Amino acid sequence: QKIPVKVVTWDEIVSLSTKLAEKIKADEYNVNVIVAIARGGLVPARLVADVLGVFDILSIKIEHWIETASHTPEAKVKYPFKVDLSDKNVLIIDDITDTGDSIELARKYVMENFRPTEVKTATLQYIKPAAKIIPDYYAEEIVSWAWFMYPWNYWEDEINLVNKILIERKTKDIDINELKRNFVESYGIENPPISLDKILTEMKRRKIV
Amino acid sequence: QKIPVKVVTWDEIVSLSTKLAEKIKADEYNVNVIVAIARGGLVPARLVADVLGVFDILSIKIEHWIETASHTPEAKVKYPFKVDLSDKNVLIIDDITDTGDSIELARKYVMENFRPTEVKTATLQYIKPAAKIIPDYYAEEIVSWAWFMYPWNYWEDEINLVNKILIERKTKDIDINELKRNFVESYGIENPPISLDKILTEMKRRKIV
Ligand SMILES: Nc1ncnc2c1ncn2[C@@H]1O[C@H](COP(=O)(O)O)[C@@H](O)[C@H]1O
Ligand SMILES: Nc1ncnc2c1ncn2[C@@H]1O[C@H](COP(=O)(O)O)[C@@H](O)[C@H]1O
Repeated sequence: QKIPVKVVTWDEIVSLSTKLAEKIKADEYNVNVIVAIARGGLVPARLVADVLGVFDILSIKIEHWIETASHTPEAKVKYPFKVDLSDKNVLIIDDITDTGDSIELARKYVMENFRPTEVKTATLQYIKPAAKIIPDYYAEEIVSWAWFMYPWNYWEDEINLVNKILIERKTKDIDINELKRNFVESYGIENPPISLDKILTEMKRRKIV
Repeated sequence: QKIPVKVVTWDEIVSLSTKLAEKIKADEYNVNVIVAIARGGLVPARLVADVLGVFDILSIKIEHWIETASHTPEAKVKYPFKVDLSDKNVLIIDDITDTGDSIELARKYVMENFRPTEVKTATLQYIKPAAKIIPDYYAEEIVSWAWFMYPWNYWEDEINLVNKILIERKTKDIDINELKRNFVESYGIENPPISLDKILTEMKRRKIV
């Protein structure tokens, strides 16, 4: 019931993305086109592009589905489309490789539908114990699984982290102090980036509570 | 020869994106799909999506061309594609509306090729004196033109700001000191986010110097 959670700051993001870009520079892979995996790869993609000097960024939206009986995970491109990337070197970027299902799909999808000269993959982080596929480049290796709460994800993650606590209440009333307490107890965050009261207001607006 | 330049921080970006999202909430425009304009709108798009709770983000790459004799500006979609967005409300996002050429193209392109039920435009900033087109939503109105140096653009902008000084030199100069001095004199930046020596090394790697 405890989930190890790490709050990632903008500075750490900048540091990771820059470190990622440096590895690509040092490998002298000449990138013409970045394909960001939406939504997680949008920010890292922009930052890496700034460091490497890439002007062409495209994105594909990859969904993550779980079959509720079998619990089978499946990644899936939504709003799929084709463009002609022949004669381009492509770099695919995402935030973090966990199982590697997303980058595996992205690579396969790009090879088949964009037809680049060459394709490489890159993520800010990479979880060694969990990854079936390892990205060509990564800034930081993670040897112990944890949920990484990125600065572009603060609202969404907190909304979910709060909901995982609320769905075990046993009282259709919501006590905020109890909530804050459980947040510290379950996740180890005493000062969430977004105050839990704002989260609750937004959860109501979204009809989650 | 002096260019007014404002260095925008991550916190200001967060503040702007959140303020932008709040306007959209208050207007009760129910967004199904965000179309980010690459590259400038990628980050703001992600952040606004986090605040509003939007899961579907697509992007289109808009280029900005100038004809060198006539000086005619033209915005252009690169790697154009079509997807079916019928029955969706779309929000198009970019960093800043200057002339409004980009959002005008984006809106026209999205209406014609994605065919959404409805399309609105949004930028973090909006320059009143320059904009032919005004976005449906903006976080901050600017009444006096300035170059906004965004945190996802620090390398690129500094590379250009340095180049604009170097292309008036004297004789293949070096000296990180005169450069730094001119930077302060021309732009008013005493501490660039990226150190100028860092920029120079990267300029050589890119064969700009
Ligand atoms: N440990 C984690 N922390 C934060 N985000 C994650 C984590 N694992 C997976 N994700 C998200 O899930 C997506 C898919 O990762 P994967 O399991 O490699 O397909 C990534 O793009 C991340 O946005
Ligand atoms: N004053 C400015 N500061 C920073 N970026 C700008 C500025 N004006 C234009 N841009 C960039 O140029 C693009 C086109 O703006 P527009 O002139 O409205 O077509 C925007 O997406 C910005 O990324």
